[PDB]
Amino acid sequence: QKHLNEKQQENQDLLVKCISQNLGYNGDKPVAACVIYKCLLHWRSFEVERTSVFDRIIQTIATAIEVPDNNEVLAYWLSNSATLLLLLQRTLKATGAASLSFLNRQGLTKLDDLRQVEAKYPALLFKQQLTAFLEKIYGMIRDNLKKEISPLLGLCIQAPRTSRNAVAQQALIAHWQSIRKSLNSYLNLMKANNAPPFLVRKVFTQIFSFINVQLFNSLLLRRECCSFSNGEYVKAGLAELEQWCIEATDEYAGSAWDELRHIRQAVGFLVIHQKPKKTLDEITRELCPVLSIQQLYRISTMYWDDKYGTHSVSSDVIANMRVMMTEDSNNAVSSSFLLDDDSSIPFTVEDISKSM
Repeated sequence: QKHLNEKQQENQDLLVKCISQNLGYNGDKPVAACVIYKCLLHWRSFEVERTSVFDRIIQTIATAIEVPDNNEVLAYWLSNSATLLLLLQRTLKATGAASLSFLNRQGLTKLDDLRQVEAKYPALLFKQQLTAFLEKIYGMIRDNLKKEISPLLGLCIQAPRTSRNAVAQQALIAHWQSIRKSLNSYLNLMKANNAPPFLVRKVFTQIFSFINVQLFNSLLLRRECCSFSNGEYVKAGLAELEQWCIEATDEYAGSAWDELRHIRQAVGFLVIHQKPKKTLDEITRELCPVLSIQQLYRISTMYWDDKYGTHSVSSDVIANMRVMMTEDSNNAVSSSFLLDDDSSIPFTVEDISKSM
């Protein structure tokens, strides 16, 4: 008789209520992912041809993250989704086209050495749906951080206009420190939720990409930002962000510092002494090897200085830049001018599993 459909709904209703609560962590392992996995392994839910269990897990995570100020619940479900997908990745064998007081017997995060099960269609859809939610959650954490440091960069770029004394300049240096605090908040929130360092390395690398774009684009498009004094101010800012990368360490920072290679080199140009004495070859290969000719030309021709009264690169250097741009223009070769950030998903479930 169909008294199994009532016991199965009761069991699913139970799991939903457990994973709706904060189950926190045991050792450095997310508990909800381990509780979910074991129930599905116990019930053999990976081997059933039809079931609601997977849908209800997805609905629970979906209902949890889609609330206002979702940073804590997002960091939580990032760490859990990553661990659950890692287990699913090493468990579910592909089939078809692609070719609650039983948990008291042992520790929740201590799991019997993973054994492969030939997953049925509900289970293969779940891995795909859970993958999509990891990417969505990752995206929301990153984009939430972008939205928080966007207004601070907004004030960093307005520093020339804000300076219509040393106190006023130091008040604008504080904005770089405000960004460093926001970076550390999200770092500590993901460390508290034992987010796999690999995934955290991606977030900050993609965020420093965003910073590099916002600052470098303002040099190209804002005359007032293309000055010696603004070169000094930004160089001060880069020292704050470099310090954050050292404190965070390469384990959590990744190559976030190397994502600023454009703005670093551009600022390196703006502050260099005796620009008129420099050759085009020095500028393009010793100072700004990552910058395009079209970028250098804009910076070189828009450069001004009402502080030290220093001049730009020589007219002979600006002449050699203009010919190179018509050379490239004649070949219909699209050259880099404005930068764009990395808003892509920079990982696959295999990459996540390959590490840790």
